[PDB]
Amino acid sequence: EQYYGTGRRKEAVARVFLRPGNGKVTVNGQDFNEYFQGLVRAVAALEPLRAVDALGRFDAYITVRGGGKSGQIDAIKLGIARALVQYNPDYRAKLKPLGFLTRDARVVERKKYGKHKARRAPQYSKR
Amino acid sequence: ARKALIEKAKRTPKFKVRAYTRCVRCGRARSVYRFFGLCRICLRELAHKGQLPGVRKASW
Amino acid sequence: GNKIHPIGFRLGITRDWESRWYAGKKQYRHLLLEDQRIRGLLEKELYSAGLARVDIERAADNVAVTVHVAKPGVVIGRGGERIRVLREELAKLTGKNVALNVQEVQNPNLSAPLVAQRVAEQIERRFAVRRAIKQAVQRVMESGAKGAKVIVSGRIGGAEQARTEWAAQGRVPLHTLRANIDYGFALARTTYGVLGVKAYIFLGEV
Amino acid sequence: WKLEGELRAEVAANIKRLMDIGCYRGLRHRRGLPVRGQRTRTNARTRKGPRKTVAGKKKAPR
Amino acid sequence: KIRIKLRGFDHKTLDASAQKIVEAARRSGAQVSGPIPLPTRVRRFTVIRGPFKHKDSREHFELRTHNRLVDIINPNRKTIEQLMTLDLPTGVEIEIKT
Amino acid sequence: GKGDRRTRRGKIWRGTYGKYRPRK
Amino acid sequence: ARRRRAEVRQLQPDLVYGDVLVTAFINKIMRDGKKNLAARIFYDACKIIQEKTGQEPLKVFKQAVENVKPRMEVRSRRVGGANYQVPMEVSPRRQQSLALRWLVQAANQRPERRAAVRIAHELMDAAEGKGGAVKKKEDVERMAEANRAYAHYRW
Amino acid sequence: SLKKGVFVDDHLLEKVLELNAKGEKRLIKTWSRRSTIVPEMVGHTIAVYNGKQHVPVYITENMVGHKLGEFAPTRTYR
RNA sequence: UUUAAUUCGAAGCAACGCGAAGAACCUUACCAGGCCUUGACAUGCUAGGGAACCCGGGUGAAAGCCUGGGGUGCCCCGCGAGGGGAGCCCUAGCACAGGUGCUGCAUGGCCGUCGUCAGCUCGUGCCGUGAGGUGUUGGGUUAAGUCCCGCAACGAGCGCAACCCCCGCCGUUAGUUGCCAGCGGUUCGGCCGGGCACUCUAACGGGACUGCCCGCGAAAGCGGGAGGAAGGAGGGGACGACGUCUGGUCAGCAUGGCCCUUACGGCCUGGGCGACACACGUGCUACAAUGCCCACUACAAAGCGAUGCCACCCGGCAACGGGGAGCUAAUCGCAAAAAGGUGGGCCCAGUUCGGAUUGGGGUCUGCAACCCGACCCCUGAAGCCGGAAUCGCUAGUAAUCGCGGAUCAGCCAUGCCGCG
Ligand SMILES: [Mg+2]
Ligand SMILES: [Mg+2]
Ligand SMILES: [Mg+2]
Ligand SMILES: [Mg+2]
Ligand SMILES: [Mg+2]
Ligand SMILES: [Mg+2]
Ligand SMILES: [Mg+2]
Ligand SMILES: [Mg+2]
Ligand SMILES: [Mg+2]
Ligand SMILES: [Mg+2]
Ligand SMILES: [Mg+2]
Ligand SMILES: [Mg+2]
Repeated sequence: EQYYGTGRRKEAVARVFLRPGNGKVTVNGQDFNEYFQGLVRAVAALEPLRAVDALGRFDAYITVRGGGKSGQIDAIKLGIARALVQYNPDYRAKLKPLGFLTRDARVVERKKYGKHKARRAPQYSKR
Repeated sequence: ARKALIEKAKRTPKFKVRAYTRCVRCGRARSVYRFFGLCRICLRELAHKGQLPGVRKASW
Repeated sequence: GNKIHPIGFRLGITRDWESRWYAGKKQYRHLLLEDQRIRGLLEKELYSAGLARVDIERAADNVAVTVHVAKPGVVIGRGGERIRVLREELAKLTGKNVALNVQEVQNPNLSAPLVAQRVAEQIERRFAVRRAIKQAVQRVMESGAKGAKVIVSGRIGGAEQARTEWAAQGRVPLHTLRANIDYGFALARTTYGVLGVKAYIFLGEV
Repeated sequence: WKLEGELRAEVAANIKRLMDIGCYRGLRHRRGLPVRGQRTRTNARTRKGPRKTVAGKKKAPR
Repeated sequence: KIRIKLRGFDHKTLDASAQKIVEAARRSGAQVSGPIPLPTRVRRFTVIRGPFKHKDSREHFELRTHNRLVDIINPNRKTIEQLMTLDLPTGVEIEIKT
Repeated sequence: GKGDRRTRRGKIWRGTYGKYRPRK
Repeated sequence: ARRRRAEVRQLQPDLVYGDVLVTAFINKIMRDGKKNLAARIFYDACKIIQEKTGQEPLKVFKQAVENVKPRMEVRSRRVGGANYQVPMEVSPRRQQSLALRWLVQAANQRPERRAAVRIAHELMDAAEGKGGAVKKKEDVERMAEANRAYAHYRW
Repeated sequence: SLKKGVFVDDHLLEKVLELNAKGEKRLIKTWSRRSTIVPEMVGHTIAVYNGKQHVPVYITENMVGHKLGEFAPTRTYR
């Protein structure tokens, strides 16, 4: 019935549940394109469904928390791949050639004293 | 003006405003953290000895 | 300007607090202040006793002070009259009731604070520094240290030009965080001002 | 409400009125500088024109 | 039904108390909601290393107040008996609600 | 912009509320 | 830098046409990480290529890029007193990068007021062998050649 | 600007107001720059300290909302 | 430069949003003026009084000077007269205190800096009359004196790295204040039953090692590949060798020496550190259409708070004010995140760009906002992208967008340290 992947990216966490069906997709109880409305990049979320043909063959109940939409989009891209590799282990030999099962460790780097913001150094003068 | 200024800081006077933080070992009047009652020098000096309970070099 | 406090650098790991109580924002201020008037008083009165630490625990708002001395004889008294007044002194200056326990520092030659104090005391009494230093380090190592360092600051022998005579034996891996390097620091007050003394004793790993 | 000219009028009057027995604020206006407590050591270029570069200074020779 | 809240700076000796105040409470025959780790509040102190002049270079300290929650969900007199008498606190603060 | 108090952004910026950034 | 050749960043393909070359260009349109605006600007602009021709924007896009790539550039090299602008080849990679940047840089010199129109027309003009991007590129081969005399320092 | 009270100091207010039990001289040294000028105190020459000296300010109805300091520059030539 | 004073220090990098993580009074070290002297503070000795404490009266700007009252618990001779008495407090005398007065080449401590650069040494041997050399010159390799090979050296130490924290994958423990997948119910917001699965929280663990495969190489290593959340130091911290700089700090503290003693000490009121013809550093806001305004609608993290965060009403255009829950806070609050998205307005204009300056009328803190506070509400400067020059950054970096904190009554924070 219900397949699961946890998706995380950059302080975003995506609880992702996959069922079979017509093709519908909900994020925090909203339609996917109402939630991610106007964000050119949103579609990237489902890119792991297209990688196994199986787009419309699934319905997905997604909850998402923390971060911003684009992290959430990425987190969802990971949940969705984790979820479906869950219910068919072979969806992995063709899903790992793309990055879909990687987490993406890239995170805001820490502000450091003496710098203005991690690397950006104060302007230096001499004269 | 120092010994008598660490003293006049303890007496509490006309107008509540005139009172000020003032470090508890150093008489220092600047950079005293109200949690510890200590100057930022004082706090470092003690912190390193393990005499501020709980207090540790932070790193993240 | 460098080398951080080998104690401060350890704390969670390898080496423990000298005061372990809890207090919230409203309280810490006042208990810390006490701690300090406590340590301060014991720091001068128990000089002759060679005190290394003054650990301070605190529970049901009641205060136990362990004084880790080399010479409990001196803190105690004949049949304990001195420690009497000491328990009463603390009580005078704290509005409270304070346990004051002694604890013999088993080997004083592995107590960095003491080694340091001893060299400082030696200097205060016009002893040759280089030799005093070198000997302190022999004592430490003889007492089974894996390594030891001692450093006298400047105005050695009374000079105009301040200096810094160091001297060391064994390992003193200051960057190594599992090490357990006791560290200690006493003054020499002299006719010619202050010299500071640092001792590092390295005792073992893990 | 009033309003162009019969407003200009009012403003000037206020300021000239501020010369009175001469408040600090009333100097300042006379003097060209800013009124409202501002730093004159570095800015105030709105209340003075652009920069009158009356200069001359370096260090000690021998 | 009894909430006992444990604060501490040392997380090793907080946990050691939580476990103790549970070990003994189950031994009074009370059911206990295992010691729950509540989030840590952290207090940074960021301080100039030098006494005088050196506004860049500086050292971060933190004072991590740990928190543990413990519910004993149906409590005996025998249960109140062990707690309001049989103690082990050094640098830990417990406080009791209902 | 951020220097105009009499707007949304110059209010946010200054850290305040009024006729041009009402408290919710 | 000094140790090694440095890895060239593989851009993620485009979400519409699936072209890595489109996200490059988008990344040049992008200002202050406002990538939505950027891609939103590039796609409007692709629709302007519809309204003003029954051609696919991708085809015409790819054609502008091909006409703004330079063949050779003067690259500054130093003798030790006076300096010579020396002519030499352009890398494949550098070409692409130059092409897209000029395109954008050129597009924003333009006098129309919306960006999407600016980018569309400048794309149209460049695929028709003559925008302001193409002058830049021309200027650059007319800077080589104007200096073909010094092509014997080819570094 | 205050708005409950007019924050004038009483040592000033009294030396002033007893003085209008039939009007007298004006050797009225004060230090309270702080103090607002009050209605009808027009006529009193007040000697307001400016850090150095007391500078006699002749008072008048056009200047009531103003503190006394306002008419005694603390700093000399600009 | 000026001033009565504009206290003091920092001076290429490594002084100049630096000490200062909060200058109206306080701070405060300076100026003026008014006041105090065994002193605001300490240790102790002599003495008549007083001996705790607490209240008003004059004179003052306040300090202060002068004043007049309420009124002795305590050790103890005692059943009391009366009388010893120790704390404690004022008067005078004696020792002494006080000094942010000088010296950072008299110092300690701490810091900067070369530089996280890859170095700096030692023990014994051997070479050299010797200073010294070898080791640590060479070849390869590495982020690295990292490793390999070689070699009159064989080892070792301080450094590198590792051991420590954060971030990334997973597991075990735990299930409230946190979560809500499947139920059941429902005043919709997990609100109630249930449940801890997932998310979290936070404590302990696992996991990466060039381990495996291919190629090159004598080796160390390198190129590539596979698996894996993650490789080739996974990304960030903490961490700074022997030493350098007669570096910085006597104004945090300590300290030798020098100096002040009805004053160079101490208290106050006011002024000043905020001055402005200039010059420089670091920043902020901009010059706009990839923009600006207004409405509506989202998606964070890390912090902070019970004389404090303040929900929610109401009044007020509004700052704020009246009410007034909740919250010892994974509970309640600060909290709106902004940029984004959706509507609409602007139409290239010194403008619906930009918000300086100035006038008024308000609010709040505080004894008090004149010098000198912030905030709210009704003039609209320069500026059309900046000369010579010059800075930052190699990836979740720069760029841009907001959020929080320390100090703090308030705030001149556009700074700082953090968070996304
Ligand atoms: Mg950022
Ligand atoms: Mg600098
Ligand atoms: Mg204050
Ligand atoms: Mg700075
Ligand atoms: Mg505007
Ligand atoms: Mg000085
Ligand atoms: Mg020096
Ligand atoms: Mg100097
Ligand atoms: Mg010097
Ligand atoms: Mg200043
Ligand atoms: Mg103009
Ligand atoms: Mg224009």
